[PDB]
Amino acid sequence: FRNKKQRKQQVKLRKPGFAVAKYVRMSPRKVRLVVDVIRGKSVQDAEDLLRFIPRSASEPVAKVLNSAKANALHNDEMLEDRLFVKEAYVDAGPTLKRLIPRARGSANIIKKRTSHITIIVAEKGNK
Amino acid sequence: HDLKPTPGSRKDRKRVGRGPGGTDKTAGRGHKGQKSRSGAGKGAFFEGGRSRLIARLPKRGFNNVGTTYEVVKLSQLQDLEDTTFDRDTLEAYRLVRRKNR
Amino acid sequence: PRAKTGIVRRRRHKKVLKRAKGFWGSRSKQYRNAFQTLLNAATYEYRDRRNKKRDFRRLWIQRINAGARLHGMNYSTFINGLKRANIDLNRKVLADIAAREPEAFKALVDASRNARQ
Amino acid sequence: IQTGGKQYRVSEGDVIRVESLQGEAGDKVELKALFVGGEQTVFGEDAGKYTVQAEVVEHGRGKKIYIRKYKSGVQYRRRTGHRQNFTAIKILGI
Amino acid sequence: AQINVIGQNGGRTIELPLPEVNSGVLHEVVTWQLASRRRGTASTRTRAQVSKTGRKMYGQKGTGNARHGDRSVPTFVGGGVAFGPKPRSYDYTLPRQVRQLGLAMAIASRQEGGKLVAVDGFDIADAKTKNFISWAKQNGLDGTEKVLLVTDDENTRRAARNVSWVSVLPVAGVNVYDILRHDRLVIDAAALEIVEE
RNA sequence: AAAGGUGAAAAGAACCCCGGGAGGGGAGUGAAAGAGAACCUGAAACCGUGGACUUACAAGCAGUCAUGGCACCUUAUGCGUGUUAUGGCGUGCCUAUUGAAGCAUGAGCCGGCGACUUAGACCUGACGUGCGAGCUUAAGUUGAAAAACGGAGGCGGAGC
RNA sequence: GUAGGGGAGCGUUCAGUCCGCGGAGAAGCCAUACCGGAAGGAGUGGUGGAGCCGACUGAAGUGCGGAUGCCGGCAUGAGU
Ligand SMILES: [Mg+2]
Ligand SMILES: [Mg+2]
Ligand SMILES: [Mg+2]
Repeated sequence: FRNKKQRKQQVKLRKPGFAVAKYVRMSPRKVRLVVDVIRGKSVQDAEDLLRFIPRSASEPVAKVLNSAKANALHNDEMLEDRLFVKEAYVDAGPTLKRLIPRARGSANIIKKRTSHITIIVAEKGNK
Repeated sequence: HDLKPTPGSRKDRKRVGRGPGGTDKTAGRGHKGQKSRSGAGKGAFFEGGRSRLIARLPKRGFNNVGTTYEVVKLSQLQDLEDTTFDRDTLEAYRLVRRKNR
Repeated sequence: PRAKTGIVRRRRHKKVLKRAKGFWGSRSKQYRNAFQTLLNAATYEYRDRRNKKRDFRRLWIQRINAGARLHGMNYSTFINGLKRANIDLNRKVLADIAAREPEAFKALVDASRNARQ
Repeated sequence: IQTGGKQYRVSEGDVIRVESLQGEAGDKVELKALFVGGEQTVFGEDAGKYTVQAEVVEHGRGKKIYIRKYKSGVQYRRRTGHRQNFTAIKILGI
Repeated sequence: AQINVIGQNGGRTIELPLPEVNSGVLHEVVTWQLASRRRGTASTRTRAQVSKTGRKMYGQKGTGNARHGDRSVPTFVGGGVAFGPKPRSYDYTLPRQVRQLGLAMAIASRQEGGKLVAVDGFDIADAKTKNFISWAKQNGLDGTEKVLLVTDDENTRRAARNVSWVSVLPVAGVNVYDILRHDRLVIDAAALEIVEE
């Protein structure tokens, strides 16, 4: 224990099987669709389903998924063939407001959103 | 060192009745001051006017302001005060500093 | 001197906001609405006490005679009877006696007929 | 009931309106109205015979309840705290 | 009737305000004093006018929701400060007899408690202050109480650059505040202290 | 127009992993990265992930009172906290009105800004203080980490 | 009990004074089944990383849901 301040130093705080693509120029709502088929499974499948799934959000999710893997494995010395998407999700980063002209003088703002795709891989096992 | 906010420059209270809190219009959840229409954010419906008896009432008299004398009552002299001397001075200190008139 | 509202308002708000719990949608997440819900809330709260009193005596009277009539009486009668016997004077717990202790309840039943005709 | 119990039972600690006799042990006696000391069903007056003896356990301040009133359009909103005092009394009587 | 401490010891002299010191009046006092020290400084473009902004906006009607004048008014961020503060004075002349009854009633205060006089302080010697502290000791001034020293004598005062203790004060140009401000009064100079009118 | 804030000090991240990059994970510096440069705190609306209790004969201002079920019990196992089922009861808020759930006005939601004040030796009254049949100063003067001086003048004092 | 009048108080900043508090940790934030007749207050824990409670008195740009209010952020319509 000690007290907060000593803890901060006795510990460093880490993130097992975790990666995160911050600021992917896509709509969270759009990416979620893909991140959703991949939630909770054989990180192999995830690799596989992405290769085929038609949505263009797939690349980024791909990249984050193979980065979270290249961590669980390296910085975490994990056993890859027991790895599975423990958790994944999409949060919205800033928003690229941009102005668009409209009929008869009026104007409009197109919201070009963006997303933080983060995915957490973890060794499975039954027991 | 026990505990004691001390008495003195801080223990110097007001007086009670000395000075009451102001008035911010909002007494209970339900303030929306002044009538309830026909009056606000302005100032002219005054309190005088010249038709409300003022006018209509007859007069021209005539103002003068001649001379105004300094009434020096009798008891001022008699009763007490041992002829402290009227003259045209002492009376002052005696009390009747009117000057001018 | 200037004098913001800072922290003074957030709090006033959290107070209400936190009163609303299982308040459905907006009503439990938006100040204005949540608050407003609590005015009608006043109406019910207050008037419901002066009122569950009304509701409860009803539950009591309902049972008191589904036992009363379980022998051949009925609240109306039954009650005036125990009445006929100043002796008897429960009325409060009477139902319960009629719900849990049948042995007893009968007693009071017949007791009234025996002070009735 | 409307103050000071009655009925049968076995002696439990129940809460009622304040009893005035403070302290504790304050041996309290309640007339009686009905009861079965031995399954003996006993009605009014014929029960007055028997009685109950309970001791004042403690004095309490109920659970704070807020009394709020409200009428619409006419403004009118009323907030006021409240909580009723009592007396704990361990039953034990005849 | 306070016994002098340096170079003599008369005392007795001086009628003191009845009944026994009255905050109310000492309050009526102190307050007034501060009001006077209260300077007038109101940084505020109260004026919807004193702020920078045009004067005609959009369209009274038909623009779809609005109805505005300039963009410089109580209700507009960056507008002007309605009923805001402007410079002023909050200085009034408290009747003289009270300013009198004032410290008078404040001296009492100090007499009834921890009063203290002194006729000259050959006990000083130069500025030093070191020795000024010295005297204090055997003078009862441990260093645990706020001391106010009224007295002319240029060179004497010159000894008081020490905190919490004392606070200097010229030609009996005393003041109900200070006195009531610090603990013990070192009335000193029997100057303003004995003989008036 | 809007626009502030790494750290005490750059010691501002060598080297390795996934990526074209962006980004991130380790390592290392640092008291701290539960300070990393889209760097003090970081509320609310608003989006989302996981968990708990629920929901696919139901008519609902959205709650409230009552009871049962389930879960949990750091101001808290003896009272409760959360959630929920069924029952009763129940016509948003404000404004403007003779009369509003009102098919009458206003308002998407939150945060912050946002409205009875200031001045005049002005008038009038309540309360309080000082003097009191008397009561006061204004301008200025000289001192000021202080306030005294200053009666020009004003108000009581006779009315018609 | 509506307009209105009268009474007692809660809170916010700033100022004077008293008692203090703080890097083994302030303010602010966040959670809570306690306290007070209300406005409101406290305890405990988490966050935070430097200033800060309580008390008496004084001054206030002092308390908000409404104004097709103002500025900013984010929603709905809709992945249309
Ligand atoms: Mg400005
Ligand atoms: Mg209309
Ligand atoms: Mg609004």
